Amino acid sequence: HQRKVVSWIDVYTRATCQPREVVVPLTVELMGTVAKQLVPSCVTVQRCGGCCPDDGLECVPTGQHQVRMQILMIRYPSSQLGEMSLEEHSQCECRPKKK
Amino acid sequence: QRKVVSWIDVYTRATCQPREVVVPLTVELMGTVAKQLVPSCVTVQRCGGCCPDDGLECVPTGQHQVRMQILMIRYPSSQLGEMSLEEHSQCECRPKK
Amino acid sequence: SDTGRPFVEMYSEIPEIIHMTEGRELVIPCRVTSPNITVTLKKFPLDTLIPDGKRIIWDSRKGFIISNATYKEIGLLTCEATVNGHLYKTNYLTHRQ
Amino acid sequence: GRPFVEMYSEIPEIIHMTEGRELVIPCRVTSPNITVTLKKFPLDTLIPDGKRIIWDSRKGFIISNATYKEIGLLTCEATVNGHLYKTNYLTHRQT
Repeated sequence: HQRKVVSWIDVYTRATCQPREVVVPLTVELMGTVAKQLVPSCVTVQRCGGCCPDDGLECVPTGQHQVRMQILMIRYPSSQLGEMSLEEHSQCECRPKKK
Repeated sequence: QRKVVSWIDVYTRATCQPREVVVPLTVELMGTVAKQLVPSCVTVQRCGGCCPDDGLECVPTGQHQVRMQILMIRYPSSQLGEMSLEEHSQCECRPKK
Repeated sequence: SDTGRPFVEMYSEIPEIIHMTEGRELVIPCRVTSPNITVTLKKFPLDTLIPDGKRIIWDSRKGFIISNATYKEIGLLTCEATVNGHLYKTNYLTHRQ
Repeated sequence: GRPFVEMYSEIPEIIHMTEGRELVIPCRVTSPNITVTLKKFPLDTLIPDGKRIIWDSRKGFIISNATYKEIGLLTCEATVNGHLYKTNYLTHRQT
């Protein structure tokens, strides 16, 4: 579309403040659960990444929610599923910082 | 909230695969003609996720260089430039050396 | 010829670098030739700004003149115009400091 | 209709595997003309060869001398009347 070289424009929008997938460890809370192993050892969430056009402005979330996602708790005669909830962002926004 | 993301998908979306990471572009040479690069960060495909155990690490099995046009604002009527990075196409869980 | 293009200042593969500051005037100078061309000012991402009084003013020989600009306006503003099916777009990058 | 002997579970079978040893993915089938694929997300897919990877309808997949590649989730897949059926298998080693 716009080169083998990623064009400016396509570079900016791609690297702009939006919610995006970030690997995150298991939550202190399901790290305590009585289980022989926890599968997987990490969960990918959606979080305000990218960057603002300033040192001053920071990419923050204007829309967010807790995701319930089931983790496998290998244990006992039979493994079972446990629910892990954490912070996940849907809407993001580049906003001014704090002092 | 919504619906409980099923384990299959939690696992699916948690394995060693190439995935988009925000790369802040401060690390390199930042002096040019005085000013700042725009954007001041990039998005690039990089091996991520967690492997079955601590024994295995998540490494790339295919990568390439990405030339990406970057604008450097400054003096005077400032000019547009280039940079290359390491994008990952395929990954895998390998035992740590 | 290419005559039929809505936008006076040609090109826009690289946006025009416009200096601005919060609280003061912002001019997105995407002036068209013919008065009656439908131009829609956007702002990456999905928030379009529509003319009125101060907070947005349309001018054919000038452009979108924003009184009391904010951070909401810092970055890539795109001017769009569809002429005979073809969607022309001119780009403008703002900043401070 | 379902090709795999064990009814589907959200919980995969746990297997205590070890490298260099024999690994069995015990997804035996109910009928004899079924082409069962052993898949491994992301996209790794183990193609049997008759020796190193052995398919058998009354036992499943048999892998003499398991590797690190085999640590993680292994999914037996089968298509019956278009309907894709999968049985997930989690393998792990000590430590």
